[PDB]
Amino acid sequence: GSSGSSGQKKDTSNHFHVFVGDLSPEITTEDIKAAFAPFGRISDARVVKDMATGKSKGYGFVSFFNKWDAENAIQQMGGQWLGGRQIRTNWATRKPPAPKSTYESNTKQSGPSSG
Repeated sequence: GSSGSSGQKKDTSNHFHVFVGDLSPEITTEDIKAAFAPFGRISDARVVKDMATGKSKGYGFVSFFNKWDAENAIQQMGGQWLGGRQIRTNWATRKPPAPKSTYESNTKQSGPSSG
């Protein structure tokens, strides 16, 4: 914090982030914004990349000023074709599943027999 305050500063406090996947390797941070562009003014938009090489991971993030703007997209944008391939839109922030596993296999057989 330098001497003095720049002004109206905010860090996506009351913003809604959106999840985007199935994005072609040729898609750039811009491309994404262009998709949700007409779906509401986008603030935070970027394309996840590998911190090891720096290559397009595949999924990206898109935050909107309002909740509707995003939601609307998550539905419409979801299942659409961006750039040159489909895309998976959903809520970036979700709750983890509960610990529970089960499995069953009804064999109902003694053994194979032929001639």
